[PDB]
Amino acid sequence: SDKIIHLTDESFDTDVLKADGAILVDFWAEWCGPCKMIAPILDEIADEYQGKLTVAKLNIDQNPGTAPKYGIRGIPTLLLFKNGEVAATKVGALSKGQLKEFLDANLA
Repeated sequence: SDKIIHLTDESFDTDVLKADGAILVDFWAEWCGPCKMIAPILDEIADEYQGKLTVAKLNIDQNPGTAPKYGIRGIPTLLLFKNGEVAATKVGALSKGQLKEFLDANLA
């Protein structure tokens, strides 16, 4: 894309775990309606939170190894990582206004 990291199972450690800051990871799948709903909202957030965080997306079908490590069940699941460590968990779709509030509250 532009500002969004397209993660793989192989690239996850470097991209998320070794990253010096906050990474909002989206676990999602193409068949998942709610996941496709939040995709354009993630684009806006990627834009708007430039220099605060990076948005990263892991498709759980193309990359089946990573999500079991984080107990992911329902999708979309959004995980806020701060320097390799999960700080906050959001399961299910949510609006832009809601995502903003989730991020602002957990980024501090």
